[PDB]
Amino acid sequence: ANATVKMGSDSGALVFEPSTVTIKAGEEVKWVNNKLSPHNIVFDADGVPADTAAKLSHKGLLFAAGESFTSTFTEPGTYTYYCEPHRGAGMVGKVVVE
Amino acid sequence: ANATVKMGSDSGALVFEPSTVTIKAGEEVKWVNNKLSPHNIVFDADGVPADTAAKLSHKGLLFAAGESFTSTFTEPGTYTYYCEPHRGAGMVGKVVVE
Ligand SMILES: [Cu+2]
Ligand SMILES: [Cu+2]
Repeated sequence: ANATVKMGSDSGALVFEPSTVTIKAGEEVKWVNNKLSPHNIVFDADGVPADTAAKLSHKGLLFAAGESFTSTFTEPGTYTYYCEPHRGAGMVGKVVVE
Repeated sequence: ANATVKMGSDSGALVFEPSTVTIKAGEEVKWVNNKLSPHNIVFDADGVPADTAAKLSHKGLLFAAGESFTSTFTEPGTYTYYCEPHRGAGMVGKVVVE
């Protein structure tokens, strides 16, 4: 089903919650800015086509709570991503499209 | 309701079809690359906050048919936009959020 991922947990941690989501090809994932802004979504290119990873990324930073970004995943695969400003804190995620 | 806008008409014209869509605040619009690529979505900032217009834009160019971009409009207003490479051809659109 379509998935919603919180950027910054309710418990106040620099994480994507849930960190791993599984969807069906053709579905979308919406990231909603929650706590400890700012955040962004950058997909790494290992295991998936470099250009697809780029098209799925949203490099602009989100500041206000409730702001969101949506990406539609039409091709099956394992897409790992991260929040640039919080990479050191380990704010990483994964989307499995089947 | 959620709206889908074709970038490049079935009749083979450099236009957004439908050029004007009306949605309810909170809903989203999905632009799907159809014909005469490439295309992108850039919202102009007159009548709406400059930063909101930027957050709604998708500057990257789409080439393959079926590729898409999604933007969620949570704030009411009239958002006019255009396709950068086809501005001269008059490829412009409008989203009315109520
Ligand atoms: Cu972050
Ligand atoms: Cu165009």
